[PDB]
Amino acid sequence: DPFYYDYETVRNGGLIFAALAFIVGLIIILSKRLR
Amino acid sequence: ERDMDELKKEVSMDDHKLSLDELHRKYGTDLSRGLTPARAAEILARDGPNALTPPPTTPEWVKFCRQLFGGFSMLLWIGAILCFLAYGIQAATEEEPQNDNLYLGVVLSAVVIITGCFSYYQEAKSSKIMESFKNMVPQQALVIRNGEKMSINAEEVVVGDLVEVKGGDRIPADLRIISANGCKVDNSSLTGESEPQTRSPDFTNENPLETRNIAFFSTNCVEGTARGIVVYTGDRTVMGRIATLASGLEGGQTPIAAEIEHFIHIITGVAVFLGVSFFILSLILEYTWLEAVIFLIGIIVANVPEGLLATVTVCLTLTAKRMARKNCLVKNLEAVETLGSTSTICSDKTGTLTQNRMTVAHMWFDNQIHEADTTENQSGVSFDKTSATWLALSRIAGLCNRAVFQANQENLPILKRAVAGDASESALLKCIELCCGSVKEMRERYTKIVEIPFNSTNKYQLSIHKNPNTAEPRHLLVMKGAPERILDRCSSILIHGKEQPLDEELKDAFQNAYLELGGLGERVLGFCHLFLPDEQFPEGFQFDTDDVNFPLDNLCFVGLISMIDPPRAAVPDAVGKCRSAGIKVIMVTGDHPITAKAIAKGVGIISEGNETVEDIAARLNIPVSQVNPRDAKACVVHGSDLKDMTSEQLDDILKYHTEIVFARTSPQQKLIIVEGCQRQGAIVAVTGDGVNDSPALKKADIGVAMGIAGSDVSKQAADMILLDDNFASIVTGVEEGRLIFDNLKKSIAYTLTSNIPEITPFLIFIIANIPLPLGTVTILCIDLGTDMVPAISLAYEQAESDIMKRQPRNPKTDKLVNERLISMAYGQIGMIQALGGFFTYFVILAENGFLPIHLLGLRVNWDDRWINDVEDSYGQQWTYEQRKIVEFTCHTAFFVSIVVVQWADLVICKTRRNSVFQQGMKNKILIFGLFEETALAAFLSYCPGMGVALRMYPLKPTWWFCAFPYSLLIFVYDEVRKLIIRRRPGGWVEKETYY
Amino acid sequence: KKFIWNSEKKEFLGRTGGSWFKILLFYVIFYGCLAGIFIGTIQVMLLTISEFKPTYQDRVAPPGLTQIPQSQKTEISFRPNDPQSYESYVVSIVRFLEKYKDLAQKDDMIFEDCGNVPSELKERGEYNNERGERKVCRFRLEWLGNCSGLNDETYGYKDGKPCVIIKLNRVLGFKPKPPKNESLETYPVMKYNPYVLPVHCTGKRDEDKEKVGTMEYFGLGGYPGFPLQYYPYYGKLLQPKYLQPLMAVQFTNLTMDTEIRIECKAYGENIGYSEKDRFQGRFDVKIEVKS
Ligand SMILES: *[C@@H]1O[C@H](CO)[C@@H](O[C@@H]2O[C@H](CO)[C@@H](O[C@@H]3O[C@H](CO[C@H]4O[C@H](CO[C@H]5O[C@H](CO)[C@@H](O)[C@H](O)[C@@H]5O)[C@@H](O)[C@H](O)[C@@H]4O)[C@@H](O)[C@H](O[C@H]4O[C@H](CO)[C@@H](O)[C@H](O)[C@@H]4O)[C@@H]3O)[C@H](O)[C@H]2NC(C)=O)[C@H](O)[C@H]1NC(C)=O
Ligand SMILES: *[C@@H]1O[C@H](CO)[C@@H](O[C@@H]2O[C@H](CO)[C@@H](O[C@@H]3O[C@H](CO[C@H]4O[C@H](CO)[C@@H](O)[C@H](O)[C@@H]4O)[C@@H](O)[C@H](O[C@H]4O[C@H](CO)[C@@H](O)[C@H](O)[C@@H]4O)[C@@H]3O)[C@H](O)[C@H]2NC(C)=O)[C@H](O)[C@H]1NC(C)=O
Ligand SMILES: CCCCCCCC/C=C\CCCCCCCC(=O)OC[C@H](COP(=O)(O)OCC[N+](C)(C)C)OC(=O)CCCCCCC/C=C\CCCCCCCC
Ligand SMILES: CCCCCCCCCCCCCCCCCC(=O)OC[C@H](COP(=O)([O-])OCC[N+](C)(C)C)OC(=O)CCCCCCCCCCCCCCCCC
Ligand SMILES: CCCCCCCCCCCCCCCCCC(=O)OC[C@H](COP(=O)([O-])OCC[N+](C)(C)C)OC(=O)CCCCCCCCCCCCCCCCC
Ligand SMILES: CCCCCCCCCCCCCCCCCC(=O)OC[C@H](COP(=O)([O-])OCC[N+](C)(C)C)OC(=O)CCCCCCCCCCCCCCCCC
Ligand SMILES: CC(C)CCC[C@@H](C)[C@H]1CC[C@H]2[C@@H]3CC=C4C[C@@H](O)CC[C@]4(C)[C@H]3CC[C@]12C
Ligand SMILES: CC(C)CCC[C@@H](C)[C@H]1CC[C@H]2[C@@H]3CC=C4C[C@@H](O)CC[C@]4(C)[C@H]3CC[C@]12C
Ligand SMILES: CC(C)CCC[C@@H](C)[C@H]1CC[C@H]2[C@@H]3CC=C4C[C@@H](O)CC[C@]4(C)[C@H]3CC[C@]12C
Ligand SMILES: [Mn+2]
Ligand SMILES: [Mn+2]
Ligand SMILES: [Mn+2]
Repeated sequence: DPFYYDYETVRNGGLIFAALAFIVGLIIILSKRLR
Repeated sequence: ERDMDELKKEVSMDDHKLSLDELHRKYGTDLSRGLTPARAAEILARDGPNALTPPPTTPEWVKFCRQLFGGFSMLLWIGAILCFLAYGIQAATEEEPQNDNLYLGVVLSAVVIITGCFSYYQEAKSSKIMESFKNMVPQQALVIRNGEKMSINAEEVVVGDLVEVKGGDRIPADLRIISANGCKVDNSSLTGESEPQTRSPDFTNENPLETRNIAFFSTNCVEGTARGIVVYTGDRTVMGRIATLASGLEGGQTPIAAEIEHFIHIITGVAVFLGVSFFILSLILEYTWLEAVIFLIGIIVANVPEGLLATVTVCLTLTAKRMARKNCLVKNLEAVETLGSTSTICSDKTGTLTQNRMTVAHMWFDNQIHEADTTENQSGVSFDKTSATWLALSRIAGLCNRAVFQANQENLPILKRAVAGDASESALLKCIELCCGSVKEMRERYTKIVEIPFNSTNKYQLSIHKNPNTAEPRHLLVMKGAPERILDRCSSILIHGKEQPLDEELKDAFQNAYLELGGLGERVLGFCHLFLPDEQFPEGFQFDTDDVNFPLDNLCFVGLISMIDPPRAAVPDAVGKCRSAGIKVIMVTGDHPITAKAIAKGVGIISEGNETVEDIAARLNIPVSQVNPRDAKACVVHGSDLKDMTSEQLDDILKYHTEIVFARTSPQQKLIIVEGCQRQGAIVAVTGDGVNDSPALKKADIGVAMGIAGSDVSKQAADMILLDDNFASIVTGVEEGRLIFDNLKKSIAYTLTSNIPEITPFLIFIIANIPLPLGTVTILCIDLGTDMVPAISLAYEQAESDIMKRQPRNPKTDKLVNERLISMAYGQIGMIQALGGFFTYFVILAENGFLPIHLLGLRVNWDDRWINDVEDSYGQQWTYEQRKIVEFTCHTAFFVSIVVVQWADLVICKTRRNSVFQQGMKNKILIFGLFEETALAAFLSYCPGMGVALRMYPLKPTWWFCAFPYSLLIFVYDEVRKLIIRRRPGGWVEKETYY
Repeated sequence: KKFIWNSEKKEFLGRTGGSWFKILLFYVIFYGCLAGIFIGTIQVMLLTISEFKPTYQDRVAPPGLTQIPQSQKTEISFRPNDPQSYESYVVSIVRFLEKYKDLAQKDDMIFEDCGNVPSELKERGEYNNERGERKVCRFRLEWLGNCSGLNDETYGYKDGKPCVIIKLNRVLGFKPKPPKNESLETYPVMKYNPYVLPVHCTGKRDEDKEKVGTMEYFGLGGYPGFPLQYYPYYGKLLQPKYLQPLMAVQFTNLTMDTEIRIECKAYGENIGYSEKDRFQGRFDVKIEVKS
């Protein structure tokens, strides 16, 4: 079926990235030793 | 306001008639020791804190609701209401309808809730931090409890407490005078007249206001000292009933916020005009009545920077906190912006530039210079302690002294103990106690009959003592003061024990020694005494102090004593930065011109090369009157000359001089200097610590009062309080004042940049008739949802390296929002961001089947919900929702492109003068915003269900990188622009783009 | 008037003439370089996609079923007695049907005759220009029973017997596959031709199924659908005069002056449906012959 683009792959990649960036931002804003 | 002389004269009932025994038995207080701490706490918990009832505080559920239903949120609320109403209208019509209008309304409501919550969070942070200053340095009251005198919080004062106030002290509460010695209070705030009225324990008048044994609340002790007993506290005070209901503050206008309000009203007017014009345009374009309000809301949102006021509040409170942490307490929020515009700083020499820690180092007696005060190694002095003249010098230096040592000090040395008196008197005490003996015995033998304190009228001290010897005429007069003035009041000098007439040679030698010690940066004091003849003044003679009868002139000069007072540590660096920032610093002291000149030259006030008229005359051996007045860049104006000068001469000296130093200037003359400085069109900052400085502190643009040695009058009469009295703190505050302007402008340049890329899609959609590239839901998620944190991150940026290398700013011409700022946000960066978003839009549409050229004019059939046969560039047929999904994917891509270009815009906005590589990414909140907005966009694009909720669909990977070149282009362009501005100051680039 | 213009330094609206020209020239080189870089990026982007095949096609899949004439809200209501109440529908039907007359398909190089009955798909090969243009399977309007624009120009609208021609969304590189006889147990009864993609019109509610009347399906070879021999489509670059297969439906013996919503649905393996897009695979038409 050359009419179906695997959207679950991109969706999971984007969600994983969003979670990673959110955890990093949370660590930066709530930094323990990043002064 | 008929609240004075009418609502005060009748509400009055006191106990001034009660005697010491009646007062003691009524209030129950130890007149000689004060109440016990236990009783003090008992009364504090019984009557309540010594304060006025505060105004009602709005609860937490009031501000939140008032923000939720605010002004801007009202448009979104009405939009959501219209959407819900349209969904109900569609539910009554055709069965099985869609939930598009319902989802749109729910989205608008969720957006309103999030916006209100974030705004309330920031407003709560601002109000909570602002309140932190009211409890930074509370006002203290010196009370006497359990015999000991201690300083406690003003609100901890209870009725009956034994309170003691002195010159410059604020009256804690209504008191009943018990003991007083020449106390003068100012009832200007009470009766109106500023004439100081004396206060005495004796009952003088039955009226409480006219009596002399009562001190009222809010008044201040101008001169003297007294002890009273609290008769009324808190709201019960006489002045309290008036100050709680008739002394409320008015509507003080803050220009830093007013300018933003004006710019906000103009941008709001233009935004609403474009919104209504587009509303009618869309209505004419055969569009739904609800879609017209949707386009209107989107345009207003993307064109009105609704967080500007919040950004201003955040920047102001943050810098206020910064100044507070750096020994600069701003009493009001307006002074925080006046500091950045400071151009003339009239500081004092003793107390601010120096540490006021004097130490006796050199002396002059027997026509010789003597160093002394050995390093407490019992080495004594460099001369013999048996010198006859030295005895007559130490005698008048210890007897005329008024300072004494406190208790619990006989276990540690004299060079590290505590004293009670003048710094000069403390140095003299530590000197005569380290090389002569004990002053407790010398002052006891020579019993003092009458003493004249230091007065501006006399300009000298005085003390008459009976001598217990046998070959003296039972009377010894001792006095110290200005060495020059003490010299003119004497006819003889003591040389190795023999008194000889003071000839011209001795006076010339004295002048040489004075110039020698004064050029060393030391304050010199003159001393003299006289053995009044016994024939004229017998043993029973009574010297009158009020009616001077004893001889005041023709005394016997004994010697000079000089002490060292080193300047503060960062003072040389502070004046260097001030000279490097175009801020004129003026020294205002009451010391001798030689000492003031030497200290000014040493601390950096008078840098190398600059000479005064006197220096030029001495260098070319010509009379000072022959020298050209304009040939001296610096000058040392004497007090006598300032008194006999006119406004013209004042403007002349203050205009054609770069380094001015006013010596022997009384503290009252500071007002004239401040007026003359303001007359030259300069924002003046003046330092004050005494009570006489108040006119100068109130008249000046920025009154800085000493927080340690400064009295309550100066603190309440000033605009800023120096927590450490260090001059370097003023420069630090000026720098932070410039920092608020810098960060506010950088933040504005960023919040306004997002306007062009967010509003251009509609303009092209209407002029080029291409499918809508950016939707309203996307615009809301951008402005109100992602750039909420980045817009504030620009406030936490640090200062550039050129913050202290630029000229001061004048508020009359330099404003925040200027033409160069708009030319940057709307003309250069905005255009690049819009092109980047459009590029990604064309990429998506071309990759899905619609070539960029073919898209022109297709919007008519694109929005048509029944033409489900749209032919693409390849000839394929698309339905309505099929192509609408692509348009929405384009909206999401445009949003991602917006975030991408926002990264570069935020980075380049961190600095406006230096390169991003010099400033660095030390801003943690900025990086946090950089990560959070990208993560939020990624979530809004990849979260499941968003395709049917927010109409945002997943974005393919090969698209997230479409706007990268535009981001890099913005970055390189801003860096090269800043590079050209750095390499060519005052150039066209600077005069055209430097906002 | 001072801000409007001042004669001291020749300042107009706020700035002098020299600065006016300086900013005009700077803004011209700037906006020019920006639009030039924009066009450059646009061309670099165009050099990525192909000219005879789009880089992404999942957005147009499955194809959507459409009807002719295009009517607002898919409502076809007219007065059979009125000679003008149906003029719009016939006008839009003819505007599209004229492209299928025997006169348009004259040239033999571009128009080739394909099987008069459902046959196998005519795969032209590869999506390139190696063979230049491609032939187009001719389609005579006569394949439509009574509504062809040859014998009856009213198409039935004059006697209250509408003919709503059905059409399949053209998609490049799509190979339709009709349902197999093995799974034939849910869709209604219709001719089973493995070489034709069928379509069946039904009512929408219990009232519609009763008041519709008698469906008369017209298509190539008498089969209710589209012959598989007319696919795949190679786009406007390879087959510019490509004619898509057609099929019409006649609604005879219908209730007069009553709104009836009918739904024609296409079946097949690669033909799906959607809850939000009511035109993907199936479509609904509302008719009312108010005589
Ligand atoms: C949609 O297309 C179809 C294509 O097939 C058309 O179908 C026609 O429908 C009409 C109407 O029902 C039918 O007429 C019936 O004919 C019956 C007997 O006809 C016989 O002779 C026909 C041949 O002679 C005719 O046809 C040729 C062309 O084919 C003409 O040139 C010629 O001059 C003649 O006119 C045979 O073809 C047919 O098979 C028979 O052998 C009649 O019994 C019938 O009358 C009954 O019904 C009437 C209506 O209620 C009623 O009033 C009467 O009292 C009686 O009860 C009716 O007339 C055709 O048979 C049928 N086929 C053809 C080929 O015409 C259809 O017309 C078209 N729709 C429209 C709207 O035009
Ligand atoms: C396909 O379409 C046709 C045409 O609409 C339908 O047949 C009927 O056709 C006639 C036209 O001549 C329509 O008009 C008239 O309707 C009147 C209403 O009465 C109705 O209700 C009574 C109940 O008491 C029924 O018994 C009666 O049959 C009607 O349905 C009638 O009074 C008229 O009478 C004429 O017809 C009858 C029966 O045909 C004759 O016996 C009489 O002598 C007289 O000539 C006439 O019927 C009528 O409305 C149409 N009926 C409808 C629309 O239901 C076909 O029914 C339709 N096909 C299908 C499957 O429904
Ligand atoms: C003070 C606090 C601040 C917070 C700020 C952050 C705000 C975050 C906003 C929303 C959070 C979302 C939470 C999780 C939502 C997913 C729920 C879920 O599990 O749903 C899963 C299903 C997926 O189905 P499927 O994959 O089979 O798709 C097939 C459908 N087909 C075939 C038609 C394509 O989805 C469905 O069915 C139903 C889809 C429901 C989606 C709900 C998303 C939100 C909807 C309305 C709220 C709007 C908030 C907007 C805030 C924006 C702020 C900028
Ligand atoms: C049918 C087409 C309709 C097109 C409508 C286009 C509208 C464009 C406007 C978008 C938003 C603009 C917001 C401006 C907000 C300004 C706020 C402010 O206080 O600015 C003060 C600033 C001034 O700052 P100031 O007042 O603080 O400082 C003044 C300094 N002195 C005194 C020296 C001057 O305003 C400006 O600098 C001027 C901005 C002018 C902007 C003009 C935009 C014109 C738009 C032309 C579009 C043409 C389209 C042609 C299409 C053809 C198609 C075939
Ligand atoms: C799975 C995805 C994860 C994504 C994580 C994304 C995080 C995004 C947050 C920021 C990134 C985007 C902005 C970067 C801004 C860098 C600004 C800067 O110059 O900082 C200098 C500064 C300079 O300051 P300094 O402190 O290092 O130097 C100071 C020097 N003195 C002391 C003399 C003043 O340093 C940094 O910011 C350190 C980090 C730099 C990170 C750079 C990343 C990009 C690198 C090259 C550009 C892209 C090239 C792409 C080539 C592609 C080829 C195919
Ligand atoms: C073949 C080469 C390919 C290169 C590909 C790109 C590689 C990455 C490009 C840059 C990354 C490294 C940057 C180092 C920057 C300087 C760091 C520094 O601290 O210098 C301090 C100096 C400042 O020194 P200073 O003396 O002022 O500060 C130090 C003060 N003390 C000593 C007290 C600590 O930096 C500068 O003056 C910066 C000038 C920058 C001018 C830039 C002009 C062009 C605009 C952007 C340039 C390109 C950006 C990247 C574009 C990438 C595109 C893909
Ligand atoms: C160093 C700086 C300038 C670059 C910024 C980081 C870039 C490379 C990051 C930011 C967000 C990232 C994207 C986040 C989510 C996805 C979805 C995933 O399924 C494929 C990768 C993709 C598309 C990522 C590619 C890398 C990306 C675009
Ligand atoms: C792409 C096309 C249609 C839009 C072109 C917009 C032009 C006509 C508009 C857009 C923004 C405008 C600029 C906005 C701000 C200023 C600053 C002012 O001190 C001089 C005029 C100047 C420089 C304007 C000149 C006209 C200008 C450049
Ligand atoms: C040294 C500098 C100037 C190189 C600049 C390279 C430019 C021309 C490159 C860098 C990134 C590129 C883009 C990266 C990703 C995509 C998505 C793809 O599906 C179509 C092409 C497109 C839109 C590219 C077009 C060309 C592009 C913008
Ligand atoms: Mn003072
Ligand atoms: Mn003031
Ligand atoms: Mn924005």
